[PDB]
Amino acid sequence: SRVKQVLADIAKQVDFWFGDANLHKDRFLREQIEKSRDGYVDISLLVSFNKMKKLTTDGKLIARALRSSAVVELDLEGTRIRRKKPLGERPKDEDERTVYVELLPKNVNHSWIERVFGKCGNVVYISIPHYKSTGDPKGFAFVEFETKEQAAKAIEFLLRVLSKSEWMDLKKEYLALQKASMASLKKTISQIKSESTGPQFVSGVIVKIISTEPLPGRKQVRDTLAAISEVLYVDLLEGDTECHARFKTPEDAQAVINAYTEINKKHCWKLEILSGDHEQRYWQKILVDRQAKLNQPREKKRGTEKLITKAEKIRLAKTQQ
Amino acid sequence: QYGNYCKYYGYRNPSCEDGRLRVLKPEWFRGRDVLDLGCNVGHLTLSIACKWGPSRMVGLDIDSRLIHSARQNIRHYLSEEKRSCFPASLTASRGPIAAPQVPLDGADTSVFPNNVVFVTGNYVLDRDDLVEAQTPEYDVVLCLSLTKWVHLNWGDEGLKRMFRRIYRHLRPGGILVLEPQPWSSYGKRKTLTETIYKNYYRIQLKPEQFSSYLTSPDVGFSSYELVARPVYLFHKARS
RNA sequence: AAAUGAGGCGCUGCAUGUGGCAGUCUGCCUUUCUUUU
Ligand SMILES: Nc1ncnc2c1ncn2[C@@H]1O[C@H](CSCC[C@H](N)C(=O)O)[C@@H](O)[C@H]1O
Repeated sequence: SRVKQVLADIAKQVDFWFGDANLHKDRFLREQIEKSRDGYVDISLLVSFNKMKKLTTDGKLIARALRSSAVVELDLEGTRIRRKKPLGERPKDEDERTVYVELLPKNVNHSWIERVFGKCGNVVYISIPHYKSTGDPKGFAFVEFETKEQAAKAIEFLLRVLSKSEWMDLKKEYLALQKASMASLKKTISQIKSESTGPQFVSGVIVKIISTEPLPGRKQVRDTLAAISEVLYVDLLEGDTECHARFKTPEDAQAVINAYTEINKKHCWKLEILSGDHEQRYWQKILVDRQAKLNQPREKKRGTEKLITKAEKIRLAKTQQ
Repeated sequence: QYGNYCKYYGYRNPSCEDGRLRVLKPEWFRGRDVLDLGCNVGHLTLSIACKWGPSRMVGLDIDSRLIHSARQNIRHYLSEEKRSCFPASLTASRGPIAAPQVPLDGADTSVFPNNVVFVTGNYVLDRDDLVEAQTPEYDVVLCLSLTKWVHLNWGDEGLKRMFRRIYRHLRPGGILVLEPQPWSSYGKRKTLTETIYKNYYRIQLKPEQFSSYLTSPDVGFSSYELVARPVYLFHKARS
């Protein structure tokens, strides 16, 4: 019957969720065990799980599904469940028991791994990595087999398949060689290096430029207003059609508003001077943005990105001369 | 909307090849300065740089997210050197092993791949006064699959500046080779913007009229031929 | 002859509405920020 099949699925998933390996990996269900009287949790808490919502929301059928159950006991009402056997320590032989496997065909299922790997051993745990909550399998799996010889049989049975010990030593060797190459390149950069209150108030220096067209990048705008006369600031968030510039002098402002030809005829732009209390509130906005930038904590940049940046800039400058 | 794809990447060390470079003939490529446009993954670039020997070869693209990956592709052939085969997943998240080969100051060039370098920039400055300001520094210019997107994105006008700029970058005696797109499926993708469609209906030159316009003296190429999508050799004159 | 990578966390001290700079073992880590909870 399909009802019996659903009971078998519920018993299978719950006995995995009270399995030893999955409890020794997951933080959360262990905390649901530990924040309890003698290790208990409501069944409707387990109903909230994403694979459990794919099956059954009826807790009565779930309590019927754990009548034939090996490692779950229920208390009285069929609304709380125990682990039957209490949780001991985490074993260390599971590191030896594990199997790493690369090259998955982007159709990764836990059931797909059980369908290929139940034949040679009794599969206990699977780890599968998703690409940053975009729901994509990466292409490799961590399979937990039990008691060594099943896994050593399975590695002999074959989709590169290798041991976790081999994987960990391979990781150690890979990081050692990358550290050696980056040490030599840091020596190269050392050798070539050895070879070689904020802004104050001026009236009328602020030009607001409105556009009807959506504006391009601010580097082009900085080069556009800077090629005519002296820009102190180009204020533009990426995607706004209205922007500002702060200039050095009112002579700079008077020159750029008299640049009618190359500004207004090339592009439909309204280049004007803020006056009134628009200027006063804009100086307030400048001082507030200054205090916000100064109170900002520092950005993070990793070592290999900064080093690959500096290394490519020095390769560019040394190749071009 | 440039149509660029990160796929068809070459993990393979350059014996097994794409097949476009099977068509190309070896004679020009030996010890000659090469500018090459539009090569995002760099796999066709690097395979030229290994098998034949140019002195300097520079690829150029616009997308900053593609040139960073092409520099990863040059780092993979340096990370090429019980031997280990290396888990594929480990490299993906950690990045490749080796360093970028920055040369010395007392250094010897023309050794794979101390030659090649990927620079980033838009090619057309949109000003013919800036087209006139250029100087020649190359011998062999290669350009595949650029006519399509530059055509659809910059009209005829940016394409005319691109032809004039590549004639301004050739040294005399220098060779430009092209395999341009046919007119075939230009329409298939016009709605990436409205501006892309407004330039697709603004097309005032055909790909059969490409080879006429390159012989037109607004660009001014000397002699051209076709020895095999089409395969075309355009020559600036000798000296 | 048509769409995935710097993904996570820092520690410094010079500069800072100015678009960061020089270090930190490649700054460390990467199965992992992770829901088969
Ligand atoms: N104006 C321009 N300036 C610089 N590069 C441009 C450009 N217009 C287009 N390109 C580049 O030219 C490339 C052509 S797509 C061809 C890529 C190549 N066949 C490969 O396999 O990688 C585009 O990806 C785009 O990045």
